[PDB]
Amino acid sequence: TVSAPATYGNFVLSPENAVTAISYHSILADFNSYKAHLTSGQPHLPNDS
Amino acid sequence: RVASGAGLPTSRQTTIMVTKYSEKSPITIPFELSAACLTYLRETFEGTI
Repeated sequence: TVSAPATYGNFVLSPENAVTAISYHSILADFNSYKAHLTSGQPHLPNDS
Repeated sequence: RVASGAGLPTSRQTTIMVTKYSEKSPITIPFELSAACLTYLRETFEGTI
């Protein structure tokens, strides 16, 4: 009896992503997370979205 | 009409009638909307930032 997932995942866009999608035609996942990690100097991310 | 003197022909009174007429001159300005603009006005897709 495999315990397979029951539902599709979902990947909402960030309100910060809406700006770089318009001015730069580009989206770097979790733009709010990279700002905090570069502020904190921490090199590693727990997960890549 | 001024009253005349002896031996000079008198002046008959003259009613005058006249009429003005109106003139037409209409105006027009075109303004256009791209269908891509209208389609976001009325249709609305998955509501995303």
